Amino acid sequence: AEYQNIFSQVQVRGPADLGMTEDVNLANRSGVGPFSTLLGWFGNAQLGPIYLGSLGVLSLFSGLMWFFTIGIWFWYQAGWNPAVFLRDLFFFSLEPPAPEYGLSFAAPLKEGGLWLIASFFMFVAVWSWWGRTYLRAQALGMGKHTAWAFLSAIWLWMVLGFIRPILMGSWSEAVPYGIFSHLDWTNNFSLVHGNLFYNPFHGLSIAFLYGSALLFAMHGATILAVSRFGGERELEQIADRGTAAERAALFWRWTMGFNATMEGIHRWAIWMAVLVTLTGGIGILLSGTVVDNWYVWGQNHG
Amino acid sequence: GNFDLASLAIYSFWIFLAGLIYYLQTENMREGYPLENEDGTPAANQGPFPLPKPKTFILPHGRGTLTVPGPESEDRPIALARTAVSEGFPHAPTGDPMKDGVGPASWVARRDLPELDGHGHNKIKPMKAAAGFHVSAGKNPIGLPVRGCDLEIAGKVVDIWVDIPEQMARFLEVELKDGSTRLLPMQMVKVQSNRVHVNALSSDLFAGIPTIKSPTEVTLLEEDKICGYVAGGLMYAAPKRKSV
Amino acid sequence: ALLSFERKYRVPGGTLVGGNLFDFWVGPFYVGFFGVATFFFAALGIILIAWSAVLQGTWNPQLISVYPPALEYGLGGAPLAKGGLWQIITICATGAFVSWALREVEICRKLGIGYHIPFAFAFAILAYLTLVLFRPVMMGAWGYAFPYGIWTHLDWVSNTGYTYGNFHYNPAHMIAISFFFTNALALALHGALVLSAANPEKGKEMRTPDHEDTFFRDLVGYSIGTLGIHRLGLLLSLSAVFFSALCMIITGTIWFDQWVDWWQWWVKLPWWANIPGGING
Ligand code: BCL
Ligand code: BCL
Ligand code: BCL
Ligand SMILES: CC[C@H]1c2cc3[nH]c4c(c3C)C(=O)[C@H](C(=O)OC)c4c3nc(cc4[nH]c(cc(n2)[C@@H]1C)c(C(C)=O)c4C)[C@@H](C)[C@@H]3CCC(=O)OC/C=C(\C)CCC[C@H](C)CCC[C@H](C)CCCC(C)C
Ligand SMILES: CC[C@H]1c2cc3[nH]c4c(c3C)C(=O)[C@H](C(=O)OC)c4c3nc(cc4[nH]c(cc(n2)[C@@H]1C)c(C(C)=O)c4C)[C@@H](C)[C@@H]3CCC(=O)OC/C=C(\C)CCC[C@H](C)CCC[C@H](C)CCCC(C)C
Ligand SMILES: CCCCCCCCCCCCCCCC(=O)OC[C@H](COP(=O)(O)OCC[N+](C)(C)C)OC(=O)CCCC[C@H](Br)[C@@H](Br)CCCCCCCCCCC
Ligand SMILES: CCCCCCCCCCCC[N+](C)(C)[O-]
Ligand SMILES: CCCCCCCCCCCC[N+](C)(C)[O-]
Repeated sequence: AEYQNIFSQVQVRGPADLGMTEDVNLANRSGVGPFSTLLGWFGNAQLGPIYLGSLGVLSLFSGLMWFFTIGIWFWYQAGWNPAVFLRDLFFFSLEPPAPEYGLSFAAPLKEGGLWLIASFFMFVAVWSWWGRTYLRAQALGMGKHTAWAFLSAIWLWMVLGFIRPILMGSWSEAVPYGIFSHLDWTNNFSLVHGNLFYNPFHGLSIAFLYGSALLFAMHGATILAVSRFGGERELEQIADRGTAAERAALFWRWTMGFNATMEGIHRWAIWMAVLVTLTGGIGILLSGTVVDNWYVWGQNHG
Repeated sequence: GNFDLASLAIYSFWIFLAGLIYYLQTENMREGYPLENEDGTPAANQGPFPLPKPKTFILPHGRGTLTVPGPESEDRPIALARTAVSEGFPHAPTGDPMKDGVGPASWVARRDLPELDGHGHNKIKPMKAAAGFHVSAGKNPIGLPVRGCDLEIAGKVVDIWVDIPEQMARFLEVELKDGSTRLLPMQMVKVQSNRVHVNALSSDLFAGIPTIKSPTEVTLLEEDKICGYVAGGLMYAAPKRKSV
Repeated sequence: ALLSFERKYRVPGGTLVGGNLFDFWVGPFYVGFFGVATFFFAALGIILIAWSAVLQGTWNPQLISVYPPALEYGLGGAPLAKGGLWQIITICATGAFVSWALREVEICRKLGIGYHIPFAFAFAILAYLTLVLFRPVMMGAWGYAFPYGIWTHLDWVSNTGYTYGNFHYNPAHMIAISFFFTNALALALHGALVLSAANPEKGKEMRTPDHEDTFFRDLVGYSIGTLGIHRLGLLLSLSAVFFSALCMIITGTIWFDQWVDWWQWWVKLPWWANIPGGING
């Protein structure tokens, strides 16, 4: 049996890598955390350090408050009983205000107010985390592709929770905080909009979600297949093409008649992924604002 | 369509996706193109996508730049010759494909310098010269005899060459019968409790693994020759590969 | 035509069947025995579909649909007009996909690379085979497979789902969804990371993989590393498909009631089954 390079055979360790400095404020980095021989079979063993400036502290804190707020509601739904809390965990739901309250903040806590509070905290957690993705790139002199890519995921979430509810005229159109309750919401959303399978944007979203699995299976398999020539060292293969990059192109050329480059495969990649949520968010935004029924729309537009 | 916003959006999306695919395909032609005939001259049919405008990567540590697309050239002789009077057939090695580095023994004429890390230090070092590095988990190979696919011992492991910044094992340095050493890609060995087995090469082929000119570093060019050569043995040592 | 660097790799050898009989290219494409097998199966496949179109009375590809044999047929054969064509087209499909996987293996051998691609691909084939072969076999009729049509197969997905209530409640399906969304997350991140190093702020030098670890460590406190991430993407996406295969192979066979009701096993565990309050008491 050939070694497949899915797991490492021998792990080596050296002094904690404290990382590159460039323009990063070092006062805000922790020390390294522990090393995990367990992780080390598959990826890097080193945990930490992490950078925690003021925007990070804000984002975590806010994210925790969002989790506090849902959790307190759940515990309350459970009658403060840990048996019941564990039993019914997936059935608990923090639900937005009723249609009657429109876009107001006038709803009681047990009946909308807590949902707004939670959504408030989440909004602060995500956007400041967004800013963190930009600002950490900037400090290292790197491109902003990550922040741009994260923005496409933020898009779908913003549409679901904020933009579309606002355009529809009420918070009751937003998604409840609950495991089962949010699955029910999604099903109901499709039923009530004439079946999302007839939304061309939903179809496109599926093409990209499936395509992302196709693409990363292709790519990760390809790089591992050429790891015996240093294939995973992609930046240097970009700078100075090696036989790893040439065998990888030629596998694909010979199979399907065209191929990528070591840099270019990363552009196919970033786009295949990002278009999941770009098209997805368009599909949802248009639903109930402009198209009440995708079956109906489908019959008049192709 | 089209006095309807959803129709305008979906029509617009298709136009955008066509432009995006065009852009992505042209970005992917920064290497290898223009397409060539088998004699190395420019092919007549380049396809319907044109070459993009060049971009320039500024390389770190005074290593200069790479501008692509630019003039493609192998910068090395290719010991192969045609086996047919028309296009599309294999090209037969004219000598020993492992020595000549063709076929799955192929190597590229990368820089003859080592890959540098973030601080300008050699990325890959023998663990003996790598301050603080040690095996942390797994069977330690240093000391194990190395077996080829002819079931014969070709030598002994004398070090692991490690990637410092990624804290990973990249080669085993293997001492041959004459006292010189070679590097074997870690991806091409099987560390076993009492040996390291190398399926790709029979014992007699170890001498011919391309050597490194300085014993404490390996250049990008040298990695390519070593990795090429070892991979090439799957095909070219097949007659010496006893069934397993 | 060839890529500038291609000629050196177009050597004889690596074929699994036929020696040198099919060891050649057509333009960019390697042929091999499995190239000829793939062409044969695809071509017969497409011709049978085209003929099924004729029997349906359409040539529109948003309308052309090849349905399997009705459930009354069981696991026997059906007339060509009435399920037979579907059955032969499925055999051609399977022959094409497997032939394509084996052609990929021949290409790997010629190039001296690992076999990870065709191995990955075999998970897709298995997912396909679950839906058209294993699951229908285990449910006792080809009628349970999906029809081959652009929209008709979407109807099959919806009708099949709603047979078990909201299909969201399939727990293997929740895992599969999770791997799909996580895989798309890893794909965005990986592409963006490498491009952010390869394409730094204007005027600056390309960054290094050390910059890529630093970025991720600064950001979330961990970097999986460049070998890591390719291992991850392969695991995430193959896991997504494995759980997909799993979530359907069990539906209609070991579980066939409403998926929401499956979760009752947990709720009714005796230590909390009867404790009042909560949603379920
Ligand atoms: C996987 C679970 C369900 C299913 C659920 C869904 C849902 C839900 C959706 C699709 C959608 C699609 N599915 Mg389906 N689909 C299934 C099985 C398949 C099979 C198969 C042989 O097993 C095929 C070929 C397809 C093909 C397709 C495409 C028509 C469409 C876009 C997919 C895509 O981009 O994927 C990722 C792959 C790529 C990006 C690579 C390119 C693939 C191209 C587009 C495939 C062309 C197929 C061609 C039209 C089929 C005929 C072949 C010819 C005769 C040669 N599906 C099973 C039954 N599929 C979407 C749609 O828009 O439907 C109208 C959609 O919303
Ligand atoms: C019965 C159910 C309906 C249906 C109803 C819906 C609805 C409703 C929606 C989708 C949407 C989607 N559906 Mg559908 N869908 C159905 C049938 C299908 C089928 C199928 C095989 O049958 C498939 C494959 C899909 C697939 C898809 C996806 C392509 C798409 C979601 C993309 C994504 O990445 O979202 C996941 C990504 C996000 C949600 C982005 C989140 C980003 C934020 C910023 C993350 C914050 C995290 C927070 C801080 C907590 C983190 C804690 C951490 C531990 C730190 N659907 C049927 C027809 N579907 C979505 C869409 O775009 O539709 C057009 C959508 O809204
Ligand atoms: C009303 C509908 C139900 C529902 C009912 C179902 C049903 C029913 C099924 C799924 C399946 C899936 N659903 Mg569900 N699902 C729903 C809601 C969702 C949502 C959502 C956000 O709400 C999501 C994200 C998903 C997600 C998923 C995936 C986990 C899985 C689909 C991928 C797959 O199987 O790939 C596997 C990939 C393949 C089969 C592709 C095979 C490709 C072959 C090998 C290659 C073909 C080559 C081609 C012909 C070449 C063409 C020529 C060239 C292009 C030139 N579902 C709703 C609640 N879902 C499916 C599943 O698990 O299937 C196993 C399934 O059957
Ligand atoms: C483009 C399409 C896809 C995509 C892309 C994408 N997502 C992204 C990005 C990108 C490019 C990021 O850069 C960003 C990221 O950081 O990734 C690492 C992100 C992100 N995608 C995320 C999730 C996510 N993405 C999803 C989807 C997708 N993301 C799409 C498939 C999904 C779903 C639903 O499918 C989820 C759940 C987050 C991991 C991350 C954004 C993080 C964020 O906004 O966080 C704010 C919330 C918090 C900070 C709360 C933190 C809570 C901690 C668990 C607490 C830890 C502290 C400790 C417990 C206590 C310490 C103190 C004690 C005293 C208490
Ligand atoms: C396992 C993880 C994921 C994955 C991986 C994957 N797919 C792969 C590979 C890998 C690793 C390849 O190497 C191979 C490839 O070459 O990609 C370019 C492939 C491939 N994945 C493909 C498609 C594909 N993959 C998908 C999914 C996935 N692929 C997973 C999510 C999907 C869907 C629906 O999600 C599709 C549509 C092809 C591009 C390619 C395989 C090409 C191939 O087999 O070609 C030979 C066959 C033909 C040329 C035509 C056959 C014609 C038939 C005889 C008739 C048609 C019958 C068919 C059943 C009708 C379907 C009608 C639909 C409307 C339902
Ligand atoms: C993508 C984000 C996911 C959600 C956002 C949150 C993810 C990060 C969570 C942060 C949790 C960190 C915990 C608090 C930080 C901390 O105090 O760590 C302390 C310790 C000790 O150091 P000191 O406290 O001594 O340093 C003090 C400073 N000096 C020395 C200068 C005085 O340091 C550490 O342990 C840092 C290790 C943090 C490791 C974090 Br929890 C890693 Br393992 C989380 C990995 C999660 C992966 C992210 C999910 C991403 C999903 C998609 C792809 C990424
Ligand atoms: C998801 C669809 C992806 C298909 C991309 C189509 C690209 C075809 C490229 C053909 C060009 C090959 N050529 C002649 C430039 O070498
Ligand atoms: C395994 C997938 C399909 C298996 C199909 C088995 C039956 C063969 C199809 C032939 C049907 C036509 N006829 C007239 C011969 O019955």
